[PDB]
Amino acid sequence: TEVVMENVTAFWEEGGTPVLKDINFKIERGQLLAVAGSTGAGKTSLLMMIMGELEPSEGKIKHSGRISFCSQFSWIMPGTIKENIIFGVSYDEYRYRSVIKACQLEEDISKFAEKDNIVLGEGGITLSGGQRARISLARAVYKDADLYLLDSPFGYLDVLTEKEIFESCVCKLMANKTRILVTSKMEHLKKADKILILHEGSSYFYGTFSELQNL
Ligand SMILES: Nc1ccn([C@@H]2O[C@H](COP(=O)(O)OP(=O)(O)OP(=O)(O)O)[C@@H](O)[C@H]2O)c(=O)n1
Ligand SMILES: [Mg+2]
Repeated sequence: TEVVMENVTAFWEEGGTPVLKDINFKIERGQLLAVAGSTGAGKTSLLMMIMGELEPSEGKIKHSGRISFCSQFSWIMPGTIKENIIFGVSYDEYRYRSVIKACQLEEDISKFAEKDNIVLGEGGITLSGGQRARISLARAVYKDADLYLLDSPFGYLDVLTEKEIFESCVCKLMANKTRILVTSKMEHLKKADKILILHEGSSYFYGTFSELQNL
């Protein structure tokens, strides 16, 4: 067992309404959990509990090891595209290349005269929303970790590009890794080992896509 929540209830504000209520799930090592639900349902808050920024008022939580987190809000720091993706981690050519390929960034990078040394975040290039999202995803995936927390990482991408990168990056490149993906897309829920649908803090559904189909 790699990540467990058992009867978890939590509050952002003392005496407030709970942001998560009686949440239950289990992820085995190397599995994929999809976390879905409407705005404000508590999906990012769930990831924050795993990262220790939100403590449970009821229930138990299990997780161990290093975390790599991809925010739903893409970001860039001043530096090259290579520096933004490696972001202080040791460099390896093969690992870097495999990530940028899985994230479709090789096409973008190949069009620049400076290639991977193009400078971002310093007033030169203005990246599109989808470029910034794929760079942010690549940064999180390049980091070596035991658990990957990918919070709606496909912002600004069209549905086919999102499908392709879900398959090449989250399913293929990351096949051996424990992953929690916040996402609402049907194919992602179908390919996940488990699905957790949140609604106003509560567990709307927890199980497999197959079990939901059977209902
Ligand atoms: N520091 C915080 C973070 C969140 N919240 C509240 O906790 C609820 C859930 O927030 P969040 O987990 O961020 O919702 P998401 O499910 O991630 O919504 P979205 O899809 O829009 O990202 C919201 O009512 C939000 O106002 C809060 O009070 N204080
Ligand atoms: Mg969120």
